[PDB]
Amino acid sequence: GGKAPRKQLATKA
Amino acid sequence: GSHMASSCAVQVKLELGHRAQVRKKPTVEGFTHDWMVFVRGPEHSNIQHFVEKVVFHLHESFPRPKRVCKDPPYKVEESGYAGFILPIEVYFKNKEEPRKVRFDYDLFLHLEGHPPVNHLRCEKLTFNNPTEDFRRKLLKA
Repeated sequence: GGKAPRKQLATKA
Repeated sequence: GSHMASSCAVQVKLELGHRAQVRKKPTVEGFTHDWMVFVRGPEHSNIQHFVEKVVFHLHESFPRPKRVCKDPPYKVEESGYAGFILPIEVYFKNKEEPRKVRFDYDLFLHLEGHPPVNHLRCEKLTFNNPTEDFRRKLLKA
């Protein structure tokens, strides 16, 4: 989308 | 059979919210944002009557990812740079049905120098055939 950066807990899971 | 059986159920409510501010000068760890997450009661009612302790599972990048709050307002005030799904578990003090809840809440933030973030959420807890003492706690909150 369009917001602040994101560090997901599980990469593509 | 929703309300079809002669069962007395009590319904409570918890609030998951957070405000996210940026800093014009990032902190010592070079984190740009400071967010305060919280779990509250229905209409700002103190929930410590049925709520024992609460926990916010932050990202492992955060010093002590596990924030349990036994003290006054259930809130975490931390600094970071990027948002993530933050699973919140609220503990209750009782010996009946599972005294822990799991609310998946998205901790989102704005770009450094853009409108801050203020998101509130209200979740209902429904307990079928609880003990009167527990109702008394759910009502007193």
